[PDB]
Amino acid sequence: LQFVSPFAFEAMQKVDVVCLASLSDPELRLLLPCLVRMALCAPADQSQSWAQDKKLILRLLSGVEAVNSIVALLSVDFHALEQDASKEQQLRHKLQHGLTLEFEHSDSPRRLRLVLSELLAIMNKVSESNGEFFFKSSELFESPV
Amino acid sequence: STLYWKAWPLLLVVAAFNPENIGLAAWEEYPTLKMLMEMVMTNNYSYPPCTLTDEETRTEMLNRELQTAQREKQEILAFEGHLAAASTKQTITESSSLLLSQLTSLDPQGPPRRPPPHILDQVKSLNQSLRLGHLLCRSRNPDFLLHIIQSMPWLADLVQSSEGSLDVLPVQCLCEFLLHDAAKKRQRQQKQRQLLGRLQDLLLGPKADEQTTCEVLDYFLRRLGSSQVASRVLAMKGLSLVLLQGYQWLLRDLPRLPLFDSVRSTTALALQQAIHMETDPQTISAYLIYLSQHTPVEEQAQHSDLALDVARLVVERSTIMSHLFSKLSPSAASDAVLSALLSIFSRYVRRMRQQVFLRWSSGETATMHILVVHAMVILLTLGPPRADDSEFQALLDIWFPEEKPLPTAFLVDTSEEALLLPDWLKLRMIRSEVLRLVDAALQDLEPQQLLLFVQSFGIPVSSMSKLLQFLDQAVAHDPQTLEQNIMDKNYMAHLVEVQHERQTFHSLLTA
Repeated sequence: LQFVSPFAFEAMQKVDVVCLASLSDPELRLLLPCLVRMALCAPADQSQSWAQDKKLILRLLSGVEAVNSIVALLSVDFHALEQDASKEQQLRHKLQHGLTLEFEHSDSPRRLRLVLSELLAIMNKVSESNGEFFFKSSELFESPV
Repeated sequence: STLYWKAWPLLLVVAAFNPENIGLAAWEEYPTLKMLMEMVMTNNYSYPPCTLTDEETRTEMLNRELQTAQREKQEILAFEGHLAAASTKQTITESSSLLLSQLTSLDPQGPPRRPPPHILDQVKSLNQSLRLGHLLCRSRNPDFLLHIIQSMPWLADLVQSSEGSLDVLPVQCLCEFLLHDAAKKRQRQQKQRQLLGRLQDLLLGPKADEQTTCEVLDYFLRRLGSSQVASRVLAMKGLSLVLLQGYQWLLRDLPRLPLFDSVRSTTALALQQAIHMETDPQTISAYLIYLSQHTPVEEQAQHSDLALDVARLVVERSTIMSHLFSKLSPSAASDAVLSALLSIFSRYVRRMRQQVFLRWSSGETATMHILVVHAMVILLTLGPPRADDSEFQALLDIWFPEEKPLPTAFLVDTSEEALLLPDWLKLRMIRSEVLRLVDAALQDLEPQQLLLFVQSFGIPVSSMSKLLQFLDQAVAHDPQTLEQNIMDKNYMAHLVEVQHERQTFHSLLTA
């Protein structure tokens, strides 16, 4: 495994676009989601300096295949997923393939639904644990690949 | 209800002590009791039984139980209403039904019923006190443990509680206990060593007969298809123990089996099945190597099935393919895997030329699968191997002959020409560094497809240059439709400017 470099983290904190260029490829691979969200989402601040920073981000963006996958992830509507999650959570309060295989074969929205359900189940388990530490197993999160 | 539920434990113990007749009768005629002793052997008192891992059967069983309970409720209400009309002349309702909580349907051989929690508690107490699971382990006939075998989690405790069941004549049970094994610890180690020697005799030794060898190998083969990674790890570990340095047992030792040819077809079939669900890149590579070196090419059906399975691996498991062929670490093992895949697909193409109907510009005709076609395309995009390029060039010329039209495709059912190159595959070809593939993808691209492809990242520099040229040509041809398709002129103009340092269309966007 490889953790995020401290230099990478401080560069992200300082939004130092030039240092983002200095960052090596694996660090960028780890940091992709925030970077692509930054480059694609409508800019909250509309300053010309920030626009140029966005140009630099675009300059750096190339060289990643997962960019397209993340774009597809973002494409999925979120209001429907949110309401479905709320209903499922209320119900909780009141697949032949392994989870990893389902995550793989299924499309982006299915991946979202699966992971969201798993995390919310874990959250409910922690809430009801009454401070007792436990362990939960998920082949999805235990799959190195 | 109380008597009906309290009757089950007595019959369960009676069967456990007389399994030859009473136990078999309960196992066959009464599903409710049939699952009850399963509960004790598995030591898992979970309804539906943990033995049945099939989700749809579990849901079917749940729905059947729910329907039976609702029908029983309705019938009890009707009968109690009859009784009330006869005696008290009172209307019987859900909240006014006394027999509802006292009576139950007397259908022991019918649909299975939910054991009460207290019933399950006393079953588990009885099993713990009387080591009932170990009783049937001692009972050789009828040993329903092997019937269930025909699962490791509930096997663990059962085997550990049944020390005298370490051998159990059946070779399937021998292998099961070997996988389970995979002062007291020293004795277990010695017994496992003796069992390993026995199985080594049964496979490589002079006593190794086809029946026992096939049983031993097929047990591991079938359990390698378990979705749980632990079962597959145990199976491969046991196979190696009996027999890519870590896979040399499969690569080098397995071919040395005296009945290796006798079991080769079954092994190849099992590996083909397991590839569709395997996760480890190295294990997948070992599977591919063994299949390339040992898959029977004689059967047309076998060859087609292997090609289709490898195509499924290439397409559906592009993530694992990327892990294998990470450009950061081009390894000798990865190159060998690529060479094996290329050789396999070249042999398949040779057989085909010697589902969609494909006709070559040379006149050759054959009906292959578009997924397999895309598989060869992906392997071509991977680039030539470092060791051998003959197969790579042969396939490249076969599918994309130079200065020649590509092989025509048609639908088998309708004979209608189909898009041999989907947009995503064309994009992957664009990202690839092969000039011939890049040109083939570039040919016949719509303006919208060009825009979408430009939107992608990681594409080679010369490829962006060619895309810019193509977009300029499209602007020259029909700028109006392209501008209509354009959504954010500034967005695409900025992207084009980025590509520039990574023209006419840029001017059009600025306009």
